[PDB]
Amino acid sequence: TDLIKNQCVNFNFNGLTGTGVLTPSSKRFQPFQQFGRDVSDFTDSVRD
Amino acid sequence: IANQFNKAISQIQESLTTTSTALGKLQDVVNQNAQALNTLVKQLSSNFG
Repeated sequence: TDLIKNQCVNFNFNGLTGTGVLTPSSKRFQPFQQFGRDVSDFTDSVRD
Repeated sequence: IANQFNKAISQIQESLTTTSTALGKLQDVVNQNAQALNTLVKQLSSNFG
């Protein structure tokens, strides 16, 4: 499947579901990190 | 009188500049507001059983 960007979509990633707007990030992940969260415990960013 | 007035103003400026207690009351209100919001949101993570 493809990646639809810069608009609200329904998403289903490898263990993460919901809706939202997908955009490229500059977040620096570690070699052993899958996804990140905000100060409040909600998904912020996801590794494809 | 004019001299004393002028001096006092300069005095206040330095007093405010080098202190950390001035306007503590305003900071307090802001802090309280933030705490209320932080508490509200944090509890979203509660299972409640």
